[PDB]
Amino acid sequence: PAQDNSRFVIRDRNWHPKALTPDYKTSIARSPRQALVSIPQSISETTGPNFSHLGFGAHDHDLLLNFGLPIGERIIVAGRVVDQYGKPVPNTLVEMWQANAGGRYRHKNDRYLAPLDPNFGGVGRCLTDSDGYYSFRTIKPGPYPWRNGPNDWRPAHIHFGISGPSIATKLITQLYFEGDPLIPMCPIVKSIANPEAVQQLIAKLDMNNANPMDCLAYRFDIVLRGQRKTHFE
Amino acid sequence: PAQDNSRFVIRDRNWHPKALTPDYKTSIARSPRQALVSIPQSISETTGPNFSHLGFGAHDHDLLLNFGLPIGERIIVAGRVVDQYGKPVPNTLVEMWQANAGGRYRHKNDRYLAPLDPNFGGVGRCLTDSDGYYSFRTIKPGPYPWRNGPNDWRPAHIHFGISGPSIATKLITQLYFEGDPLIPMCPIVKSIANPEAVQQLIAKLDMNNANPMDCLAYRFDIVLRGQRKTHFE
Amino acid sequence: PAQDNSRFVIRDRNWHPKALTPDYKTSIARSPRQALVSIPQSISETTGPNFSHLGFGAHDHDLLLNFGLPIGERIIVAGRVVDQYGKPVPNTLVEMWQANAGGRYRHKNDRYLAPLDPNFGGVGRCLTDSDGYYSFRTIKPGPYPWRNGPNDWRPAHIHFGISGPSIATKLITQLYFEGDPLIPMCPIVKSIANPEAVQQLIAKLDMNNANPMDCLAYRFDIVLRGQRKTHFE
Amino acid sequence: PIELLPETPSQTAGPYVHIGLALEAAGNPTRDQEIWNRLAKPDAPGEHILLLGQVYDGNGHLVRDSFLEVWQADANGEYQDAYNLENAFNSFGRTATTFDAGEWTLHTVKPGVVNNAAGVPMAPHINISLFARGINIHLHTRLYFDDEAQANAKCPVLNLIEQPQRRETLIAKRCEVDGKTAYRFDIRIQGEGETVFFDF
Amino acid sequence: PIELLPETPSQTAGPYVHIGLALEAAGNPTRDQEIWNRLAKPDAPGEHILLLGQVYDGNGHLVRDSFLEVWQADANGEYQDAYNLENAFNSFGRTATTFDAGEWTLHTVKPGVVNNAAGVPMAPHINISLFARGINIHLHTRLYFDDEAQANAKCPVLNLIEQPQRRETLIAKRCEVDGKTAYRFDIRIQGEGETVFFDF
Amino acid sequence: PIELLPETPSQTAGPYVHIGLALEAAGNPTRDQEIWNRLAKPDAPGEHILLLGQVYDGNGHLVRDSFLEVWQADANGEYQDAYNLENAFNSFGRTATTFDAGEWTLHTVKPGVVNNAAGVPMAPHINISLFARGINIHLHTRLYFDDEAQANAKCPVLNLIEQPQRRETLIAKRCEVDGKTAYRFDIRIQGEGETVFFDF
Amino acid sequence: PIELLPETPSQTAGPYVHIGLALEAAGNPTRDQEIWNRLAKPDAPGEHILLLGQVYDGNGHLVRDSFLEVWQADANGEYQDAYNLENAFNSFGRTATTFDAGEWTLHTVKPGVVNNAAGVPMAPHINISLFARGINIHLHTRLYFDDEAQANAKCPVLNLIEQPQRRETLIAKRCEVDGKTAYRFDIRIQGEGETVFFDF
Ligand SMILES: O=C(O)c1ccc(O)c(F)c1
Ligand SMILES: O=C(O)c1ccc(O)c(F)c1
Ligand SMILES: O=C(O)c1ccc(O)c(F)c1
Ligand SMILES: O=C(O)c1ccc(O)c(F)c1
Ligand SMILES: O=C(O)c1ccc(O)c(F)c1
Ligand SMILES: O=C(O)c1ccc(O)c(F)c1
Ligand SMILES: O=C(O)c1ccc(O)c(F)c1
Ligand SMILES: [Fe+3]
Ligand SMILES: [Fe+3]
Ligand SMILES: [Fe+3]
Ligand SMILES: [Fe+3]
Repeated sequence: PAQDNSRFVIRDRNWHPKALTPDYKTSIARSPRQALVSIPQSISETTGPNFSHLGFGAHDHDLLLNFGLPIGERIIVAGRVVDQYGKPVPNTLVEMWQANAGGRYRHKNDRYLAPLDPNFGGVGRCLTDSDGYYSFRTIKPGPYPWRNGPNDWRPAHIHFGISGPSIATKLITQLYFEGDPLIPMCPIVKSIANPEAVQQLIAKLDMNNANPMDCLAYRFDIVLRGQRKTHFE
Repeated sequence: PAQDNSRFVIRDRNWHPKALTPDYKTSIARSPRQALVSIPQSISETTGPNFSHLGFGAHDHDLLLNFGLPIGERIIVAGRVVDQYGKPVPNTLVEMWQANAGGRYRHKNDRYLAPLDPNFGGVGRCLTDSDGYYSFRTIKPGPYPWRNGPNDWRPAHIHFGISGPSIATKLITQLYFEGDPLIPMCPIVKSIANPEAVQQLIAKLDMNNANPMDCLAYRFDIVLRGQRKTHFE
Repeated sequence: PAQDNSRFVIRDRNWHPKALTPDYKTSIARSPRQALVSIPQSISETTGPNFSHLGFGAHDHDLLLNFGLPIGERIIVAGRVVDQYGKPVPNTLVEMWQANAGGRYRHKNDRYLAPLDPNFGGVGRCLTDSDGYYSFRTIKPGPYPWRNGPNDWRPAHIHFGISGPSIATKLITQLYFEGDPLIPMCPIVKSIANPEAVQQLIAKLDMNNANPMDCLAYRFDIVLRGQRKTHFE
Repeated sequence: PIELLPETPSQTAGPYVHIGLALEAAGNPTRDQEIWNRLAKPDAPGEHILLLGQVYDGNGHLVRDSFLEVWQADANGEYQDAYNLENAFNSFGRTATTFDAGEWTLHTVKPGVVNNAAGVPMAPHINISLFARGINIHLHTRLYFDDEAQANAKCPVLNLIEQPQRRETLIAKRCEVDGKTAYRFDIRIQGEGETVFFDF
Repeated sequence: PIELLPETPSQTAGPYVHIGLALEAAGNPTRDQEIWNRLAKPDAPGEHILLLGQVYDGNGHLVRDSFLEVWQADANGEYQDAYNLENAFNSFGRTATTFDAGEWTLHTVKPGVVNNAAGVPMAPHINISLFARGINIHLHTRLYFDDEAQANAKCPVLNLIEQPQRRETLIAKRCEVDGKTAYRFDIRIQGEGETVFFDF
Repeated sequence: PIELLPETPSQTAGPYVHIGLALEAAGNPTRDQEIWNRLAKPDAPGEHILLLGQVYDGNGHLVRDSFLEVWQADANGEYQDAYNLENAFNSFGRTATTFDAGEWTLHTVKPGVVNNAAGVPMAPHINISLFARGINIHLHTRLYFDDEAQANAKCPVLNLIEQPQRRETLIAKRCEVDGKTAYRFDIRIQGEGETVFFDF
Repeated sequence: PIELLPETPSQTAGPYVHIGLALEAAGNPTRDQEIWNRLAKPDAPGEHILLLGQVYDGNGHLVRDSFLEVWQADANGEYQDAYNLENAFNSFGRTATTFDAGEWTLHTVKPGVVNNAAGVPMAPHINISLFARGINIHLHTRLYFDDEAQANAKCPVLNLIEQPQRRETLIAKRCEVDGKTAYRFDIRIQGEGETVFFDF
């Protein structure tokens, strides 16, 4: 079984978006009114699942093959998962989901008038290698209208979920694309008060990683809470 | 018939890209080695076709219906055509063509592996209205690789053709999308030596013109040679 | 009857003051706690009254005559009503109300010790001309204390109401006067978070419009939501 | 992106809005022609009704200085924009709450059905804009009728409200006043039973 | 002071989280191996229980797009991190609320006692992480059992909550479902009876 | 100096210009009305002729993706700007080179003489604009007829060309096709025999 | 975008390249082991051939200070990277032009066929790198054999060259020298018959 041999650097709750960000209407009713109760880290908090033995399909990370070919911009989304100390996070679970080229999701609840793509599901999973590296092959998702203000559009994004070494490190986020004009207008993006924090969510065009005559590539590194050994406890 | 009543401001050939722009490989063998011969303007040059009586189909300017629905980000491409003096150019012909959401062209010669979209042709035409306004409804094309350097990619773009009031004004150009990181890297774009000139080719995201819960909109205004009356000739 | 031919640019709710702006005490209990529900524009929202046929009295817009002469600085408040596209809004209803020179209001509930003015009422109305212009003749209101903080004073101001083309454009605002040192201290002014927005409410001294040896003049232009034609709807 | 000129920022109407928009109310002499709360003259086609209500702040206290503006279709589901006191019916009106009782009143006819932009019929409704001191930017809402349950059930706008429970905040309760058909519409600005308000 | 790399900021999971993490629920085909709500195989040691609940918003309305992740020790108070579908027991699981009923379910065993960093035993509990649209950064909670009062009274964690009244919110209420031992644990995100959420 | 709004910068038509301006050629279905290479209908006044030619690059290799636009006077030396398919003759047209043969063809009538601004007659000519991948900004040329030597000898335009040798690059060589009067006009973009290109 | 460390910029080899990379040529004593022009020892498998050529500047003048590097597969279409003078065959060699005649020579074997990344066969070829004073960045080319016309016709690389005539430039001309099979391969840096140079 797991062992309590680590401590995770405390989260900076002014970096991350706050719970109540009124412009993002749903956050109104879905945010606590009481302050969070801080508690010391214990084995309960400092351990988490290891997905090394999950049986991954061969195309789990290839959205082009996992659902003919999807319509849209062929891109590789790659990067690395590190901790705050800059140490790689190997064998970690990276799960992603997104819409198709037209901003339509393959989900019951998605009523957007843009059509589904017969060859696209929009789900991917990949386990980081020994150097904390991950990669997915997909199509660049389209922006989509949503019922917030009368004319809100989510910038093109890819939903990301990362396990890390403990439940303490577990994070759900969104990757955005470099130069997209919708970014600065999105209320969800703006849930993040520090423009500097916003930058961390922008994947950069990576020409070096592209397959000439085939697909472009984007680079998105992910930093998880810093992991250190216990001391003088 | 037509009459020689106007004169057109001389073209600034340092604004426009030069014929020989070596980074754009094909320009090498397809650019003259002799200087152009300047000639005075006559009726031959100061008149052109008026497409007022061309018989336009009802969906000529609607790429979503003129070819189900295309997959890809639904956008409105709108704007105005004016001359250098700021005068609108009413009843002028604007023709556009582009690739699909995947950067695939519906053309024999297009061998790019991204698939064709069964509901997408990629051609539109619209005659500006009395205020020099034009509009198209299409999907945002995808970038696409091309045999230039070993890893050249065209930024997403829509090809444009504008008649104007005379053959002296006729112009062919390309529209680019605001924030697209590929713009600065393209050798075609870079055939234009003035950064300021390049900016004229960038369509701006226009939320004001978008149809909420339906499609976004880009504004792309075009400027043709200023037309003036002859004087003391 | 009225026709659903138009769409109005969506209001920028971060430009306008928010509902909850604590320093303005009354707003606390008079602001909703649930998010506003966004609804698509219909005929219900895109139409509104036309007051062309309202029977306006001859001195409706002249506060010096419409109630002896009032005591106070004789001024002309003129301007133009336009939309966000810069389009004049002809035949629209402009209604104003203010206090007297002493900051006293001719209203029951006004208990300020500054005396009433025998010849001053404080209400005016004017229908914009074909070019979107309006003008009033009145006296510059005085600032006045109010039970907010213990020493709060509203800058001198005129309350304005503008109908525009539809209930979607309808607006209630307040005109402040150039250089008023009380401006930056007012909690009502400050309900508006962008200083640039504040600037919009400041009437500018306009010597070009003054009547030498009679009265000064101020210029106040009003911008209503941009009106566009529906397209691809 | 493209940016148009910014809309002139809203400001509260203040406690004295009456002097400007409801002369009687202010206790001031009125002009020859005024925009008031009688949308329909007795000889107007349609079912003549009386509308009444109260406005409540977040503390459950009466807002005695509110100012309301209404917009509704005639009995045929037609919007009569040509405002004239000569008219039998005007689609536009104004009312305000008594400084005493804290109740506003409106004399109109029940509006007929109107279709949304998509051709889908909306349940009969009255478009209301609320103004008052403490309210920085006017609040938009709609009044629907309890006796149009069938129509209400299928209103595309009403159906946009996620929580069924909140839809009920928009339905006026039918009653009689002096043997006249009346509907009571109370607006709760904040808190328990907070009235749904719109953005368009 | 020393500054480390900033952690990647959290974002809402959004309404379509199902697509990536709760495949069935999305109404999409699943893969060979999925992480789901059955932590324990019927032959796993310990006291098998069925856990269930609803998630309420600040208005008291069910949250039907919630997504949850659990982490608990096995029956011997041991965290089994090597996740494998072959195992009789996995310490980690996932669940989500029905779009209809708005209820979630978990099939597990009652966790054994684990000690805190100080060597002090904590009452048996399940670590919960809640995600959903409108939730910018996941809320952390703990589920304790009403039938472990003695242990609960002395939990160093539960004891960190100032108001005893708030401790109550963390206690699952024992019941029976088809003659099976069940504990119901409802989450109130906001307001009356708001559930305690942690930071660590 | 006074500076006006700058003209939108030009860009190459690219290889797929066909799809936009030569539907047939792109091998795509055409629309009802299309502007193509038949400017004259058989019952059109004047001497009908067939123009044809190829386009060479600086290496003397055929340009198979070229696109051309023409503008000419009718037989009376008059420009017909009101483009209409019904018309017996249209002053404007479009043609492209075959991806195989690499030859363009146009069906029209020999243009009448028009005078320059100074009132001096110009030899019959056809204004041409060349587009193609590798051509950043389109090339302007004019076609002249070899059987109009006298006129050509006196053209105010052709006389603007300094070196006489270059002038000849502008003369189409009369021939016959299927017993029809044809004129061959080969454009050399660069090098030996480079065609005169104009700026106006 | 993402930027890596920029590569060290190339510079011309200069006229004295020989001192560094072609000892004998410089007219200097050589070291024990030198990388020269004999890729195959007498007992190496495959067909032993002699390669010879001249280098031409844009004026049609011999470039007498050129330096060339070759890379080719052995007779089995296998790349031998472990460089050793002990080997019977080395896939790598070096040659230069005489200051007098201006001709370079290579002693090797006809390379076997190698597949491209896509699994398609490439005609027998030798990868050449050309260096000299006046050349800022080395020129890359390929030497194909005239006696492999069938293979050549299907070379996925040769086929990337748009103009068929340019392909000819890459074909070495079989001849005999002292009754030995030889191929002549002349490089024309500029002008008429300019050799195709690649980028990869
Ligand atoms: O973060 C906030 O703004 C916040 C948090 C808790 C509260 O109870 C509150 F009213 C505001
Ligand atoms: O624009 C140039 O660089 C250019 C133009 C004509 C020439 O003959 C030339 F050598 C260069
Ligand atoms: O605008 C705000 O700050 C605001 C709006 C609604 C709420 O319920 C709230 F708590 C805050
Ligand atoms: O009390 C208020 O809210 C108040 C008083 C005076 C004003 O002019 C006003 F706008 C508001
Ligand atoms: O409605 C939401 O809250 C919502 C919609 C789409 C998203 O991509 C998202 F993250 C949130
Ligand atoms: O190869 C070219 O010249 C080329 C390719 C694609 C384009 O969109 C273009 F404009 C030119
Ligand atoms: O002549 C030359 O090109 C030359 C001479 C000396 C050098 O070092 C060199 F790099 C080039
Ligand atoms: Fe006031
Ligand atoms: Fe999303
Ligand atoms: Fe293109
Ligand atoms: Fe040197």
